[PDB]
Amino acid sequence: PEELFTKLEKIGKGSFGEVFKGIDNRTQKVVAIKIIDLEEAEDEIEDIQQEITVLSQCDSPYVTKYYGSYLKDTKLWIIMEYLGGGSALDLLEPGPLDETQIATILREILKGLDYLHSEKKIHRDIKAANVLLSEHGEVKLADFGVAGQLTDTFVGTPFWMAPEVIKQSAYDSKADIWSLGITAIELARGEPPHSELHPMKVLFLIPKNNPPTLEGNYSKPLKEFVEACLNKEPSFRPTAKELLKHKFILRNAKKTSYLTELID
Amino acid sequence: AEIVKILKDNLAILEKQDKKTDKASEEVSKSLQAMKEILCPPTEAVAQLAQELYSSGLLVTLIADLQLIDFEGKKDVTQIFNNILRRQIGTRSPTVEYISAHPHILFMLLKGYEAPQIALRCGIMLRECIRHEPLAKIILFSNQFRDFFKYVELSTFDIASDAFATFKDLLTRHKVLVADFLEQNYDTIFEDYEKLLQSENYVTKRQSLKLLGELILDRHNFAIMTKYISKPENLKLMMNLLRDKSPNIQFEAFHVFKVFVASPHKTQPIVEILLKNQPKLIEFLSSFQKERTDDEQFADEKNYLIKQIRDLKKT
Repeated sequence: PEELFTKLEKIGKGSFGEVFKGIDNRTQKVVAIKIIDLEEAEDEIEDIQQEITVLSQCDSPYVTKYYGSYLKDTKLWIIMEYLGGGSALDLLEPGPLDETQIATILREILKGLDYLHSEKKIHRDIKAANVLLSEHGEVKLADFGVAGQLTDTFVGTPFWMAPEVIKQSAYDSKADIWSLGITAIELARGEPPHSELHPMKVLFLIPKNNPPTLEGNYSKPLKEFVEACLNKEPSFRPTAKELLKHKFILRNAKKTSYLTELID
Repeated sequence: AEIVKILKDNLAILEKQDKKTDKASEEVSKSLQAMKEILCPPTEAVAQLAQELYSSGLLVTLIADLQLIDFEGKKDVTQIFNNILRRQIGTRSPTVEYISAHPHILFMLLKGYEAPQIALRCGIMLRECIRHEPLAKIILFSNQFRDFFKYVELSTFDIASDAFATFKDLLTRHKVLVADFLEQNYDTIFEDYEKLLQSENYVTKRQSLKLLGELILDRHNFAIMTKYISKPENLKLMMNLLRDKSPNIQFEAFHVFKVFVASPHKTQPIVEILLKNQPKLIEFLSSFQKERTDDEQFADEKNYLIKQIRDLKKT
């Protein structure tokens, strides 16, 4: 169980277990080891298994690769793609991001969303914390959502959630477009809208109040990109392919190798 | 209809272990890619495509020779199968009727778990079939259903987890069908289930114990519930599992155990075990998982069982 892999440095202490930088003793390839203690993580096994099902069905350089799972006593070892470039949320920590960087990151999320939506899949948790970087500058999507609003909750971060998801009405790929619009504000302002409020208050606000708008010293194409995504009506929101041809993305997005400048 | 003729002949060429089949695989995948574009929107040419797949018997050979098809082609086979299966002409569902007349399709999918290269793909399609009561009835009442108890205990976690996913669905979806089935094959089906509660695998032991609790508490499974809680060796197992090294396993056992105690029509061998361990179980449940503070139901549930055991008397 532990004979096929060797755990190097502890790259992160997870919610249920711990994540380590690893190397396959067979193929010599570098991987990420996600060791989950299935104890203390009462239930949630069905949710991990459901995420494994989705990840095993995904084959794209814009969605984190899954290699397999191993069970040792009460601990579950998950072998996935190693991405030592942190997250888009970590890039916001040293300081503010320029519109070139915001457009480059958003383009890569859209490329990932285009694959998932074409494969009839919804990410359900699009945010800077779930947008990961390689080390070379590659941007990949990780940590998908679930299913059933009662099962979501009070526990939950609804800042990125679409109003139809909270309204408990039928939602499709277009819900991730709302989440993208909130992530665009998150990448521009540092934090998502209504961040100053309690999650429960934000949960009720989103379906009631008007959609958020990007305020401050930000260009018209960026403001219009946010406005397009943040529409209370999901059928009025553009597709992932449609937003790839947006005036903001085509003019401000550059090479992904330029994102290597931000590694803290 | 045009594409069907090419795919039928090319698959027979691919059936042969000859090296000349390398060119036929390109033609097979291209045929499946064309069919996917018709079904998955235009529905005029879809009507004729279905009858062509039924009459040819291609829907049988495609699962039979699924391991010889490439990754891209295999994906299309799944998309085609799952779309055709949901087709409905009036009240009738033509594919469910077809697989009812051709049951080998269902067993080929189930035998799929044995081959890791197609196990998960088969699992998805097999699960889609068992959504409909007649197709679930065929697998449930078959001798091949017993293979799940071996398929859920497989070395690869992902396949084993997918095997339990289908197994769980088969025993919880069609509640009227399952209740009648379990009543008929009780002695043989629970002899196999006991091995899952005895499993060395934590996940197999936890999920089986949880599903058992879920099954017994359902209104449809009253006859099965009464039969399970009447057997003395079953209570002994639940009482032994309450002492397991895993607090999650002993909590999952408590929900099966509570059913044995709370029943008014308890059999004499059961009453004897509960009376023989009467003060033992009083002090156990009084200190059992006191760490679970944010659970008022569990606190009330323990006190009820403590009272029920204290109120116990001889006949």
